[PDB]
This record gives sequence, C-alpha cells and structure tokens, in this order.
Amino acid sequence: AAQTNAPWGLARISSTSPGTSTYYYDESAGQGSCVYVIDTGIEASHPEFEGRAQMVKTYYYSSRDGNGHGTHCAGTVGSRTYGVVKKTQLFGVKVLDDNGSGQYSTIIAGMDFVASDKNNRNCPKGVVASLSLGGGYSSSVNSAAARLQSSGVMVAVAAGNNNADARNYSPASEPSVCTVGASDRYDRRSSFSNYGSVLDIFGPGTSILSTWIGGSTRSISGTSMATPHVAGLAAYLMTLGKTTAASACRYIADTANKGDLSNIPFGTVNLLAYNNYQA
Ligand SMILES: [Ca+2]
Ligand SMILES: [Hg+2]
Ligand SMILES: [Hg+2]
Repeated sequence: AAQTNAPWGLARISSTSPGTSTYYYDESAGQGSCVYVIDTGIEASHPEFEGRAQMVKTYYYSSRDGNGHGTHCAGTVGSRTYGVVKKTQLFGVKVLDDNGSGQYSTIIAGMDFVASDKNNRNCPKGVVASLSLGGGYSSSVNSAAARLQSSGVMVAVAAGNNNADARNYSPASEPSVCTVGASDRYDRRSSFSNYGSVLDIFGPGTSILSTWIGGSTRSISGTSMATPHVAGLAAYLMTLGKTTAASACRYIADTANKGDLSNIPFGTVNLLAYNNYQA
C-alpha cells in the first residue's frame, strides 16, 4: 500500500533517502497487535482513530486528554492519516496531568498496570508500550521500565530533549528498553535531542503532524514525537511476524538505515528507523 502526500516522518521510515512524500507499507498495517500509549490520555472519539482507540486507565480525576500530547503521540502510532501502524489497537493510560506533568510514583504505577492488563486483552500479534516522557535519573523508574519489558512488552521510550547525554535521564537510561532519539527532515539529529551510548535508534521528531484534541491536528517537535514512530514500527513488524517483543528493538537497529544522519556525536549510534518495505 502507498499513502501519497504523507507526513514527512512516515515517508522517511519507508525510504532509504530523505525528501520523499509517499509512505509505503504492508496492508496488514499492524492489525492484531496492541500499543499502550502511556501519556496525557487519548481523545478516543477523534475520527482518525476509527474506533480503534480506548482509555483503559487514569490516575487523575478524568480519563480525558486535556493536554493534547497523548492524542498526538497515539496518532503517530496508529491514526488513519498520521499513523505508522494504521490498523493497530490503541489503549490509553493517563499517567500525566493536563499540564503534561506527573510524579514518578504514578508513572511507575502506570507501567506495572500495563504489564498486568495486557493479560486480559486479545493481542495475538504482540504488545507494545510507548512512553514519550521522562525526567532526571531514577533507578526506580528505570526498574519499572525493565519489568515492563521483561513481562513481554516492547517498550519504547524518549531519549529526552535537553541536547545532553541520556544517561542522566529516566525513561531513557534503562539499557533493556528501546531508547529513541529525534531527527529532522534533512537527516540531521534534532537540535534538542539527547544522545549518548544508551540510544538504540533515531526516528523523526521535528515538525511532526498528527492528531490533536478537539478533533483537530497540529505539528509539534520533540524527541517525544520520535518515540511513537518506533512504537508503531514495532507493532507493524510484529504483525508481519518479522520479530517479537523481546527482540524488536534489536531487529529495528539491525535493519535500520545506517550512517545517514548528520550531527551525531562520536559514541552515539547513527541508525534511522526503517520499514524495509518492498512491493
Ligand atoms: Ca536499549
Ligand atoms: Hg506525547
Ligand atoms: Hg506526539
């Protein structure tokens, strides 16, 4: 299948060069897989989700996304127009408040929740979790991420947006999960993207168009935005039967576009997520 005039990030992940505009993908489109989006919530009624999204847990007074961030990131995972895996099922877990902030204790709870909840869902092709969030280093937050991964969920996390070594950030610095940096249209590392040896892979993160709250759309930048491109790609590859939850991050790095990115500091991987599609 081909989506013509797609968002640049979608085109980039199905191409071996920058500057294309068509997103090529297998029609299976991640059907039978599930992606938990752990964020500010999801506006599940947005038409772009086609009834494939639902809120399963909140840690605040409401389950509604009053922020937009979570809705945007879900959209990059699996909205019709803006999504990598256009037929995946999306589950929203609200660990962040409507200002975009949350305590580590509640972020940890949300992770432990997903590890258990996936046991009562029908997700034949596997289960992914997308965490476009993070803060300063915390061994407890790293440990919760590691548990979620070991439970059999493909965990993809943001590297952080400080233009710094991601070793000092939590979400990011846990080696066992998939830590994602951000790149821009021209194949440069995004100016804000964290880097370092703990990064596994880069995805598109600058000027990413997707769904927003109030049934709208919006372009936003941040290494947060790259995360869902890799989460969606994992779900897509898992439904194809190419890889499993446990080995997805490695499989993605193995099959990545290698050496394309500029402004990568020595000691950081130069690998850009790539679907390897062939008609
Ligand atoms: Ca890793
Ligand atoms: Hg987000
Ligand atoms: Hg986003």
